[PDB]
Amino acid sequence: RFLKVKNWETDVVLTDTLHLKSTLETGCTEHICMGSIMLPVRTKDQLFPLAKEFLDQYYSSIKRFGSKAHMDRLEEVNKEIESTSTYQLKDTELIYGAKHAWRNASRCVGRIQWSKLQVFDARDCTTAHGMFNYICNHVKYATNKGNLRSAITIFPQRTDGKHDFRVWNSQLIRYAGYKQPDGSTLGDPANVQFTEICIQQGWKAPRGRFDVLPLLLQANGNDPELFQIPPELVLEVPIRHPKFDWFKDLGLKWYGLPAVSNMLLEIGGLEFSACPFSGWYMGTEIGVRDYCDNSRYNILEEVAKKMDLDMRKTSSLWKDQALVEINIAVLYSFQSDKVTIVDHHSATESFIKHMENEYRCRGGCPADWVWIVPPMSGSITPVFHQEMLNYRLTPSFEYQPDPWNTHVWKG
Amino acid sequence: RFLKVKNWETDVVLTDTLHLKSTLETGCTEHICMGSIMLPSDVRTKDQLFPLAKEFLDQYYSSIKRFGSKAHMDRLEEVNKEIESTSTYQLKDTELIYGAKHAWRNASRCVGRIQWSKLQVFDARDCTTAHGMFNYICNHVKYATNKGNLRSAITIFPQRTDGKHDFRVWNSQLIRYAGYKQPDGSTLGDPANVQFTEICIQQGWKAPRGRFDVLPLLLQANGNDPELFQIPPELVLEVPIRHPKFDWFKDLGLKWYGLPAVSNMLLEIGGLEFSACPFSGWYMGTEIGVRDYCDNSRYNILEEVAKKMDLDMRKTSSLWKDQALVEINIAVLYSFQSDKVTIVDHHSATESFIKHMENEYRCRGGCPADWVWIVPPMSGSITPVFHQEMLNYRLTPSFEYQPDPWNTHVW
Ligand code: HEM
Ligand code: HEM
Ligand SMILES: Cc1cc(N)nc2cc(-c3ccc(OCc4ccccn4)c(CN)c3)ccc12
Ligand SMILES: Cc1cc(N)nc2cc(-c3ccc(OCc4ccccn4)c(CN)c3)ccc12
Ligand SMILES: C[C@H](O)[C@H](O)[C@H]1CNc2nc(N)[nH]c(=O)c2N1
Ligand SMILES: C[C@H](O)[C@H](O)[C@H]1CNc2nc(N)[nH]c(=O)c2N1
Ligand SMILES: [Zn+2]
Repeated sequence: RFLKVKNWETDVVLTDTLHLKSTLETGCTEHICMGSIMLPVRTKDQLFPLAKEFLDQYYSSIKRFGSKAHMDRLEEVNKEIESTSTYQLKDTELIYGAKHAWRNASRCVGRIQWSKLQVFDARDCTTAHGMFNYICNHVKYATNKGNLRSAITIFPQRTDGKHDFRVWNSQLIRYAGYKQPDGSTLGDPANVQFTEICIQQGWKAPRGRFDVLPLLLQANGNDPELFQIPPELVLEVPIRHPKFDWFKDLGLKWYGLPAVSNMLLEIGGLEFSACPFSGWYMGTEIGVRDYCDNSRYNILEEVAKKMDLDMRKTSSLWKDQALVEINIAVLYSFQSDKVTIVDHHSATESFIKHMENEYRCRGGCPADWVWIVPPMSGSITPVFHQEMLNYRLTPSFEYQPDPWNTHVWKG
Repeated sequence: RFLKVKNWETDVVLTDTLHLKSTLETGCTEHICMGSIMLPSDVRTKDQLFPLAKEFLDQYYSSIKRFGSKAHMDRLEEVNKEIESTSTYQLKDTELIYGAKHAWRNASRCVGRIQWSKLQVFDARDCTTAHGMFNYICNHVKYATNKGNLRSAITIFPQRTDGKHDFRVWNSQLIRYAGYKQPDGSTLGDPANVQFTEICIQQGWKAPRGRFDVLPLLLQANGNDPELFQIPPELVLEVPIRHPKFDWFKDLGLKWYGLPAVSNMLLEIGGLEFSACPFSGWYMGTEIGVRDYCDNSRYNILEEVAKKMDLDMRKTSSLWKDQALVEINIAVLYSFQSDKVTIVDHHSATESFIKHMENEYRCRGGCPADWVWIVPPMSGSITPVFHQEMLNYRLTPSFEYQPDPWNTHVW
């Protein structure tokens, strides 16, 4: 059963067979589309089919499907599951799985890069201090003095769900947020709740507008522990504008390394609850969302004010005009400091080339239009005009609840 | 099964029950989301028609608070007898107006629906000829235009009978600009209308072969060959496009028309199919300034505008496209406002839609909404609709797509 997607700007039509390999559910039905909904322990009963499916995919990809090595590995995993109730991936399988979870991430526009992921095996880690060390090395490797390198660090898998490894931070590097008694917020409003937890755990907050949060790390189900990333490892970029000299005086900076640390990596039915991964920024993530969301730093006002635009009526498009300038400044600053960044024109064009290649070589590329189209200038990027099919493939990155809502405190 | 939608900027959560009354299908399944597919998809037989009529009359009589009343049961019986007899049935004027207003109310891709109950419905079911169609359409255009104070309207021509006697407006909009492919290979005028512009010429029309030539109407009554008519120019309100800061802007020679009037859709009420039902409102500025002017497959003016602005067009990371895009859309709103022609900017329209959504959830239990179409094609995330989860589902009465008549017409 073939399915076609059309690019309405170029009339290129692509045919998707890969969706037939899709198992998990989308949230949609024949009668409702949940395409804009943000968020729509395993027993050995269901674990071996998940392992077998993954291992068939793995051995197919290495052109050894049905081989003796393939059949012996299936045997070995089968015996390990009934004996021990779980199983361990080989290093080769772990690397394959992590790369393919990125390849399958339908909301990620950066997937042309999926095969160049640096995978750090942290499954021998046992303590929060051990986690801190692995994360420091990840941050140093990925940052590479501004020449950013994609990487993932994979901590031990879930066992009984009572011994999880978790990074309580949503990203490895993020700025604190403080609610003031007068109702205003200092710093990043998105991080107020997590900041409060850190402070309660003993963090001494400097209470500034761009304070790097401490790492809050949980090993083996124990209470989490606070660690401060060495500041020499945290690369930051002061934001200035190439024509507007007053822009630097707004006091803005951002960190160079985007490293998401709250998602769950699923490979062959195994669940890796701590698996921070990092690449590099698309400019709009900072310039549109981080700076200009009303619920974030929300700087459209001051920027438009210092630009002296007509702010009395929205039909002057003063918001749109300040938005472009802020995003110019983000890109200019990162390029000037030689820190890797990509603009949304380049990134969406690369994605279209990636997508067509995946249709040719793989039979499809699952893609979430709602997330792939950039949050400014949508229709002047090529993905806007591109029809896309969204479906769930494994290996995958999944959401998981924030640990402070489920953790059982040891005290 | 009583679904919730969250606004992530305001944490406002609405509960949707209206979707459980959904009739038709979305194109999605639990295995695949087709939310970004443009078109996800002979007469009604005697059996299919009556349930459709019953469902519609049930909701009509509920709306006037006469569900289960004398008049309700009598109308149910009356239509029931007429279908058994004539194999179709005729709507009363009151039901026709209700059906048209609720087709708009149910149009999940329309951001302008806060206005849905203030629709002027012109009953043209007594029409028999293309000359008569032309007359009704001129009256529509003049009424809707209202010397620049635009008024929403629909004109409804006779309903499909056996599919051989169809009324159709061959134009996609009542007012659109011609498109000609040039000798050197480029395109003069509107490329989206090149095929239609040539059906008009290859049928009788003689073209000024300019850049903004108003197309003639191609009107089909009762299944006959369509006929060409020129709309009186005094009835076509146009706006010369200038910029409030850039005096060279007028030298680009751009204009657009004031009246957006879609004429190629099919209106479904109680199973009856109205294949000719042109409807009109007023423009959101981005429809002209982002899509009509800046799509690469349309007038595609971004290069020339940025050149006159002397922006650095050598790299995409200068965001020269984004900067020009904003200025172009500033000029469109400025020109319409200057000439006192109704227009709405994308900030005002999306704020109105959020208010409408709240109204519909409160008074009706929900509002079907297609995020992919509701979010404007520029500055997406600084409009409130970007952060609003939406549920998309199909309610009837409805506007539907239908094939272009030249691919169908028994010529
Ligand atoms: C290399 C450059 C990369 C770029 C430019 C990039 C870009 C993006 C962007 C812009 C988003 C949308 C997020 C948002 O708007 O908040 C996203 C989502 C995502 N990225 Fe990438 N990314 C990159 C690398 C990676 C890597 C290395 C991984 C994992 C190994 C990854 C996994 C994901 C996932 C799983 C999502 C979706 C999260 C969800 O489902 O909600 N990305 N990416
Ligand atoms: C009064 C001001 C109105 C505004 C500002 C408005 C705005 C819009 C916009 C921006 C779109 C997206 C279409 C595109 O991007 O090409 C749209 C779609 C649509 N509008 Fe409205 N509209 C208005 C009135 C109306 C009226 C009066 C009707 C019918 C009586 C209507 C029915 C529709 C339909 C049926 C669609 C698309 C449905 C589809 O493609 O499936 N609109 N509208
Ligand atoms: C490796 C990499 C590079 C790069 N440039 N960007 C990346 C963005 C993400 C990513 C994913 C999901 C997100 O969603 C938050 C949410 C979801 C649901 C509900 C509420 N909030 C966010 C927002 N922080 C970011 C992940 C990795 C990235
Ligand atoms: C009343 C009113 C006012 C207003 N301001 N804008 C309106 C826009 C539309 C409307 C809907 C669907 C469309 O379809 C795109 C398409 C789909 C599939 C294939 C090709 N193209 C188009 C463009 N043709 C326009 C309808 C009514 C409007
Ligand atoms: C409600 C809506 O789904 C939500 O705001 C989404 C829209 N698209 C997005 N797209 C990206 N890339 N990132 C986001 O956070 C969101 N948020
Ligand atoms: C491929 C994609 O579905 C297509 O480009 C859609 C996307 N969103 C849109 N949104 C609106 N309002 N109008 C459109 O024509 C489109 N086109
Ligand atoms: Zn869907």
